[PDB]
Amino acid sequence: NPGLFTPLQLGSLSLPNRVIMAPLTRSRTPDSVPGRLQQIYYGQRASAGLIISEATNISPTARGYVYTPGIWTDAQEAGWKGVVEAVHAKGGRIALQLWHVGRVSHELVQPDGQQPVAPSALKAEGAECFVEFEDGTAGLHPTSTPRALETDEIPGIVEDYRQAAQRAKRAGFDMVEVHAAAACLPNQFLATGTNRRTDQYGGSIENRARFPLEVVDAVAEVFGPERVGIRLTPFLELFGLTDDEPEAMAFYLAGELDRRGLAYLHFNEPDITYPEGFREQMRQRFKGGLIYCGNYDAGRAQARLDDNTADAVAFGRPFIANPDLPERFRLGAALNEPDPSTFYGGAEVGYTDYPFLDNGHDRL
Amino acid sequence: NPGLFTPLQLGSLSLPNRVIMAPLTRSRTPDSVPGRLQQIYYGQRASAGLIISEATNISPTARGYVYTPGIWTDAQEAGWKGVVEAVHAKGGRIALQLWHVGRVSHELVQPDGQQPVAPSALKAEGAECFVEFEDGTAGLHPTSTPRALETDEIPGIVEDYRQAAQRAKRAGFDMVEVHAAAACLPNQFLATGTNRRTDQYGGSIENRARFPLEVVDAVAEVFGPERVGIRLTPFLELFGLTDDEPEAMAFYLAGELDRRGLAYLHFNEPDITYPEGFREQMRQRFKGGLIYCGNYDAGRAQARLDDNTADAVAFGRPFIANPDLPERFRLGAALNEPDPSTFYGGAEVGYTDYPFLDNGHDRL
Ligand SMILES: Cc1cc2nc3c(=O)[nH]c(=O)nc-3n(C[C@H](O)[C@H](O)[C@H](O)COP(=O)(O)O)c2cc1C
Ligand SMILES: Cc1cc2nc3c(=O)[nH]c(=O)nc-3n(C[C@H](O)[C@H](O)[C@H](O)COP(=O)(O)O)c2cc1C
Repeated sequence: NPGLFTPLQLGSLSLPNRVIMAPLTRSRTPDSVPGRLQQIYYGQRASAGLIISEATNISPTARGYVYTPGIWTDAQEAGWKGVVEAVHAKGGRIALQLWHVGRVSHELVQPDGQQPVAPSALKAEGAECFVEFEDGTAGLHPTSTPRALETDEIPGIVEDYRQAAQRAKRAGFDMVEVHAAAACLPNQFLATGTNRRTDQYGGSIENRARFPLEVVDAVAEVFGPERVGIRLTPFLELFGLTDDEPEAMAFYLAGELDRRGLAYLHFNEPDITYPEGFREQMRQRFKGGLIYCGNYDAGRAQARLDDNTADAVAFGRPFIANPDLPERFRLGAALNEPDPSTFYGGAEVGYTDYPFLDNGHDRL
Repeated sequence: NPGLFTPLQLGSLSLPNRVIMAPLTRSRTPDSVPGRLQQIYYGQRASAGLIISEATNISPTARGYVYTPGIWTDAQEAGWKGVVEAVHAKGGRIALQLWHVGRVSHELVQPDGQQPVAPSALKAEGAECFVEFEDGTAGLHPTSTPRALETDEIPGIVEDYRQAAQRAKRAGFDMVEVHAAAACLPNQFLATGTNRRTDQYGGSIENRARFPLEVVDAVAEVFGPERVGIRLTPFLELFGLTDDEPEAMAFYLAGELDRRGLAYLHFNEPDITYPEGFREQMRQRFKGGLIYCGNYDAGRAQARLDDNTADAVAFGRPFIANPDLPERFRLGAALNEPDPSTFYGGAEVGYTDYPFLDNGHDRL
């Protein structure tokens, strides 16, 4: 009968509470190197049961959005190490979210103007990425038509994830999260709509899943599976992705990742809603941690614990606006209101400046 | 090559950092029930790798000091549960320190004026406990002459610790620490000076250690050994205790507790100093966590990590005066100065009112 403040063993990691900070792209790293301002932003949120970092680009070609950080250079790794240490000195745990955008990119953000890469040469209809124009301004821009990866290029990409996991382990991260949730290369392999491949990487369920499962095994060699998670979005159809088989692939990956001993599966929820029985099935097929995310508040999060369908619940926008979110839940204190207009880009304002509760005792 | 901000697996508990909050009696619980003021005090220090609580009395007769909390009633357990939840909502881990004062007590603090209990009927020469006089004032007062426990009373005491561990597990504590360090019944059994027993609880090393090892096994049945620690003070001779064999008993207990799979041994240091080779021997005899405490600062704590003689270091007085101690170490920021005159008794002043660093961004 766990509450929100009942510690959870997530793989081999002890969490103090079940109020997780969702991965949140904030685009505050113009040079893609995290710095003192990240140390502050993540430090302020160190009370989270776990922090899952903003999506971080594993390579130059991995990028669809400028001002987002990387984990492919020595200078990036040292910046992240500064952030990780600061999360640790404030008592928290942080997982790095490993990102490849796939076809949700554009030649303008790509290095040397390279074409975006994907399972199949299909443009994401109506999708925008975020671009810095030649004149130094920046903005949303349509994604271009990608090239299909050659069957022989797939290992190089798996190696990019492996090497991002190696920099993560060295920088001190508690865990890694494979992003397969949205505007990402592994979800493109997974869905029928975006994957029209005829090599062993397309066709069947087992073929569509092979590339994502290799990425997972690659990062689990570095962290151990008991320190790896994955984010999935079955039933979602964002950035022009469509899928005919979201339930069967969810069941297959759950069984596959369950054998592997993965720490957790993390679902970003539909609200094209889940079928009845879906949550109960996931709980039976996967014995590790199940994290759900999508418009939760304290009572709805409790209900999923009571249901025995989640072990923990992640929160996005409320953690943007409340650095001491878990404490606000404990007290039933009113939440600060998020300001969508500073979600992305800029610097301290709408970032490190939403305030903590005043308990009447704490002094700075 | 761990630093102070390198996570540590302490038994089956993940710690974010190696800066531990030492157990600190503060005597702020007049009715012995923790309340909102403890929620605040321990919450403010939730960034500690682990918090070890003020010594808590396992029973009415366990007490030598008034205004210190207990863990023998339903109302005490609920107060502690409030504190533990608040530590969890601020992202920390807390261990309850289980206390029996033994002969460091007095009929005035005892219930119904009962004699203090001990291994042997020997007064602690020159020792003072803290007493509430009939007129409602309170102060230091000489300890009285205890009675020797009957051989048949020892299990009742072991059961008191077991039942305090059961209330601890139910209240949500991450771990328990057996206090055997100072002004406590298990250290009195251990030392030659205080233990002149001729039953199986005195004479040999193996007899002097039997009662303390039963307390440990009793609390390990409730928590699992991988969630239990013990605090020891070899070489110390406080509150009139003397010991002829501190090194041999330390080596014996280390081997005994090592077989048992205990999470950690926690030493409160001499400065009658340690023999050369003592730290290196402990490291070889005991494979779990070794915590040392006694006038540490950041650099001396680092040196013990570099030595491979400690896994973590605890801090007392600096955690009284600095709720964000680990962050101060990270930055090399100046520490607040402790005020010894509000170490004990009173309420918020010298308790919840030493301030955090101001980073220029955090707002209340
Ligand atoms: C500002 C913004 C940025 C986000 N960035 C990411 C991202 O980096 N990676 C990801 O997997 N999801 C991202 N998401 C989705 C969130 O992780 C979260 O799932 C979403 O906000 C829904 O949960 P919420 O209702 O509690 O905010 C983002 C959402 C928002 C609002
Ligand atoms: C205010 C005060 C209260 C203490 N209370 C306890 C106690 O409850 N239990 C215990 O084992 N040690 C207690 N100690 C010893 C501390 O846990 C710590 O070992 C001691 O202060 C030395 O470390 P330091 O130099 O960093 O403060 C106390 C020390 C002080 C200063």
